[PDB]
Amino acid sequence: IVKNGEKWMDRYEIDSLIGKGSFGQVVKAYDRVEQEWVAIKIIKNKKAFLNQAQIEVRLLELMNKHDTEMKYYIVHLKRHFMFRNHLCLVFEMLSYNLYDLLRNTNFRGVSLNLTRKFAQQMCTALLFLATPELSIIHCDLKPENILLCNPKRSAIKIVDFGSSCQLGQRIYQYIQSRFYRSPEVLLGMPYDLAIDMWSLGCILVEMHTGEPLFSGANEVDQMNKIVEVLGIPPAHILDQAPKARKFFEKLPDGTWNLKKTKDYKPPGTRKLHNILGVETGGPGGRRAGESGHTVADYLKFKDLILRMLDYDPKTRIQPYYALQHSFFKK
Ligand SMILES: c1cc(-c2ccc3occc3c2)cc(N2CCNCC2)n1
Ligand SMILES: [Cl-]
Ligand SMILES: [Cl-]
Repeated sequence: IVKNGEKWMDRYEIDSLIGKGSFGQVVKAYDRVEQEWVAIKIIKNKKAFLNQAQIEVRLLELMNKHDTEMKYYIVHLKRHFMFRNHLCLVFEMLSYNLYDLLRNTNFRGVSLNLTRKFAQQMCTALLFLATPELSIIHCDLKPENILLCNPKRSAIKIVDFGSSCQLGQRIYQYIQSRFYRSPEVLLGMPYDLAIDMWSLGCILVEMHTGEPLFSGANEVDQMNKIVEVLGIPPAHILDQAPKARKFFEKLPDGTWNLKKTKDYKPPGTRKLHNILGVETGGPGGRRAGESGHTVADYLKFKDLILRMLDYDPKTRIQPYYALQHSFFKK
């Protein structure tokens, strides 16, 4: 749509394409007023993309009018305007995403110490979105949506509030990227902020092993891969779940098992203990003898992840309590 050297509103000089999406495109631009580079998210001129981006602008503006040390893990929206019938969101410039970070390790993962630093910023971000007056569900947490502030540094910010909604402003049943999709969403149940904590648990394991924890090819495969690690979801959850029978079957004695198709490891036998290599020098034993990667370090990480991957969104660890976990104690 947009040429390099193009000048908008005697303010912005467009340089280059940063990214393309369902929603439109993101470009690098020079702001002559502030005298800084910015990222401009240009929404497509179609009602559907416009209406959803208006919700994104509303939630970012809501976050901005809250001044607390907790808010500075979210990309800053500087302002927005309409141009040639496109909603345009101006953000601060950030660096490359955590998926690019994994790609750069040849998908062998970053250290437990860098994983910790990412976890602690992300838990702080989730604590900020849980502030009662905000109550924002991100709904699309994944490595691609977490950007470094600076290519030299390990500071991060969350981007893409394109799917985000406040608690009790739910639009879509089908949300989150499949690998990072919570059991409650797979099961068609009303969702709350706990779905972001599920995504986070998936993301932290992937950041350390280099590979997605649950890489389903579709929803049925997704649930099967979760069940391989965590077992059959509790009956009290399956009993209240509209889509339980997409994946499971109830029995005379009030018990649930998998529906099987044509030929997974038996439920709960692919142990997070072995995926992390807690007692076998980390993922593929590639951390054998490295400092900050002792069995004790690994066990604390395992405990925190299993609390983030509670099937029950009610008892799943919440951001404040995740920040108090031993994994973050020096
Ligand atoms: C909002 C803002 C940004 C964003 C902000 C600042 C940035 O500095 C460099 C790249 C970049 C992207 C990216 C997106 N994205 C939405 C579409 N999925 C991909 C990410 N949304
Ligand atoms: Cl990925
Ligand atoms: Cl989504």
